[PDB]
Amino acid sequence: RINTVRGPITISEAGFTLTHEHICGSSAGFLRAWPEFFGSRKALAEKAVRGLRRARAAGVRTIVDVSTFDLGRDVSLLAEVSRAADVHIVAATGLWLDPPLSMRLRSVEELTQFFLREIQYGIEDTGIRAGIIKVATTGKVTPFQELVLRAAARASLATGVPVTTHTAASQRGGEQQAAIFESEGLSPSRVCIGHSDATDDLSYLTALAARGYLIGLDSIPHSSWQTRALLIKALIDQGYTKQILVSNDWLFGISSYVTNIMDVMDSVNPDGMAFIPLRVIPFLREKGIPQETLAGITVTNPARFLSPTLR
Amino acid sequence: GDRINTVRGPITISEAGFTLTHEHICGSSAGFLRAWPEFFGSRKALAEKAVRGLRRARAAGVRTIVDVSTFDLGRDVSLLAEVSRAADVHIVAATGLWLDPPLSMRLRSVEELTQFFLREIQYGIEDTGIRAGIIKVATTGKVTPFQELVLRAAARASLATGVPVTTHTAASQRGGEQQAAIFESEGLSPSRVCIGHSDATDDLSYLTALAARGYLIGLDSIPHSSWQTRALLIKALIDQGYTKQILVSNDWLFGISSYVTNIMDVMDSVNPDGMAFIPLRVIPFLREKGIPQETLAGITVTNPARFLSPTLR
Ligand SMILES: C[As](C)(=O)[O-]
Ligand SMILES: C[As](C)(=O)[O-]
Ligand SMILES: [Zn+2]
Ligand SMILES: [Zn+2]
Ligand SMILES: [Zn+2]
Ligand SMILES: [Zn+2]
Repeated sequence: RINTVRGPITISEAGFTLTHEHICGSSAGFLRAWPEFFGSRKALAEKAVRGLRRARAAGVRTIVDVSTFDLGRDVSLLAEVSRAADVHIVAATGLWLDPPLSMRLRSVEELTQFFLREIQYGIEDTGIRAGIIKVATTGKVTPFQELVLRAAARASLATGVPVTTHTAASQRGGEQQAAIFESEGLSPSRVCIGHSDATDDLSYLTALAARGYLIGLDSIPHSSWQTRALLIKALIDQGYTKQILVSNDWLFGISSYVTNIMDVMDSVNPDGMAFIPLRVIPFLREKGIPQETLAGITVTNPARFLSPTLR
Repeated sequence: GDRINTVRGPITISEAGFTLTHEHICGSSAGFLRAWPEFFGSRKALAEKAVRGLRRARAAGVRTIVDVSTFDLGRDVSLLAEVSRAADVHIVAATGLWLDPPLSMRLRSVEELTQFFLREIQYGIEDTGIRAGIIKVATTGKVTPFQELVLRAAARASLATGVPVTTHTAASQRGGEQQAAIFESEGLSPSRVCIGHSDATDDLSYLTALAARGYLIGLDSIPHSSWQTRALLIKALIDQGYTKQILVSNDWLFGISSYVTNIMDVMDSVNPDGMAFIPLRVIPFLREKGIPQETLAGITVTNPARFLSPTLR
């Protein structure tokens, strides 16, 4: 079973799953302290419901919201929009790139307890449990980020829940993440190295895939997008279809960036979270990729990844 | 004009009584108490500790505390309301920003920040209806560009609503002089501003010069030191004729996550009196050095009341 914001589901219920998405990119406490920044909480929720309904009509059945504490995750909002759009949402623990002081000063042992409580007990007082652990690094990995990665590995080893990462692919950041995870005894099959579509260095991706890591080609419309999409085909052609995860990395509201960035983004990708099913899938089909392989990438791979496993 | 917002609603300035103008229920980070209450043992344990502590402060004469925890210090106004009601002590809540703004704050303009502070003063904090009665700002050494936006936004909010501004400084950096310059460039009256953490210095020339301009001087961290040296600064400002410019506090807290683990237990074994330190240890010390009872009531009652009353607009 996979934990979602509406409770547990069987792996067969997950269906076509976008593995790296956000309802809202924000900061801890921000949505509740200043909802007017998004027009209103209601306006944000309604936009997300329409957006999720549009993705559902394009075949999407589940999204993984990889918003951590410090991205302002509001699981109550996730549960509301999930119920109204009839789209499953898996919530995340972990930490991204904006930890406040109360996180930054914690030891690896303390961070492990925090990630564990969000997986095993629930997020805040909601009873909603995280189904994935999201971490992020820059450069060669800062000392704090190393603590985060180790705590994520320890939480994953105790629960079977997978780890997914933010990298700078241009700096081949997955290599240092992989080294830390393997030092902790974490199986690569529990790890998605994310934002991997932001490089043209195929040798970097193939080597990670050959070690058993999942490759998150998760930011396709942030681009040319066809060039990014072709990395999918390249990994298929090398026989690493089982290692591929695809997503949009879209959002319905953003406060952790310049004002009005959401409008720019929406104008550049009007499909929003429907961009993968509406544009990328047809493109890959037009390039000769068969249905069975596209369904394995978008249904089978996410199911294997999210299903809690210690084998 | 004569009413101030507290976490239990509007009150008249007569009810504030003995007021500690820089305190905290909990020193934390946005969202942190709600996401990780076990860090404090539990939310209930933290509330109970605050209630026990505030009740000793009430016994010793405290009627009002100003919790200057901002959004980014993890202010939880619902917690403040719960402990204020159970301890039966007035708590004034703060808006503003301290030293740990998240990206969603750090990327905002002065106009946006002004709107945020105005929302917390004029409409309420989150969905609680509880309005802030003071604006808390913080700078480090030289004001950074973002801190200057925060100070201007604070000045603009203060001028639109009349609520005062209270600052965090490094007094060993004379931080108040650069904060004052910004505030005055915005047309903000020094009588609306408390330059806080001013007891951490020995530079009486710095303190007296700010007082002479009409600023409130926040001698707000007495028990953090010897404390006697810090307390004697109150007397020094009295002796120079600036009784009406002094504000005294403990800058205490009942839980702390914005520091290394176990700092709370060390602070508590150092100052067992908590927020009762001012009324219990410092007030008799000053009277012992010969300061009239009436001067001390002016400092602990009249000075905060004039400070907190929304003034001008
Ligand atoms: C741009 As992101 C790290 O919020 O997916
Ligand atoms: C508790 As503080 C560091 O604003 O004095
Ligand atoms: Zn990312
Ligand atoms: Zn993302
Ligand atoms: Zn301070
Ligand atoms: Zn303080």
